[PDB]
Amino acid sequence: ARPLEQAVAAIVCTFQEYAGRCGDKYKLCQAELKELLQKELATWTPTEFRECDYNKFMSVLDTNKDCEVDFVEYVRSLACLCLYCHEYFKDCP
Amino acid sequence: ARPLEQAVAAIVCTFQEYAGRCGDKYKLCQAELKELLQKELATWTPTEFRECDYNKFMSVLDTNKDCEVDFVEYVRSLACLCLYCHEYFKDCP
Repeated sequence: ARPLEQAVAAIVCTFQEYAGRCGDKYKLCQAELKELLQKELATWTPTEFRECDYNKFMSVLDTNKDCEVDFVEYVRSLACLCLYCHEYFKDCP
Repeated sequence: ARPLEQAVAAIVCTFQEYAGRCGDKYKLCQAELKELLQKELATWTPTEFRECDYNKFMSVLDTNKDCEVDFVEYVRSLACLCLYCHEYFKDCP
């Protein structure tokens, strides 16, 4: 019915797929977040200008693989990827 | 298409729909954010022990109707709604 309801339900579903693997079901570690972004958003690539920002963002996740990531931070990461890879934000400050 | 890519692209779609109405295409005011949430996620309701949190969240948007939020802030609001209305987080601290 409503597109946004299914979309948000889907981002929770993906979080559950990775966070539910083992341990604390409400958390991911940075390694898992990196894996999730690489596998679940595999076709998303940086726009002509946010290439640097993107490369860094993804690289940074590797510096502390065990670091905890909660749901809000996971969703924020998705948002950042939109700013880096979605054409709508190409001109966004 | 990958489920998460479709989901995130839809989240951007909705934002663009509301933010593109008039003014700064990269911003919404909290009044419009509340409008978006009540219309796009109309069937989403707080879980058993998050009614108070949810009520405060919704009341805060009214108190700050004219404040603006960018895309990241908008996505953050969606994350918060998951914490309040999605069963997966029912017992999340």
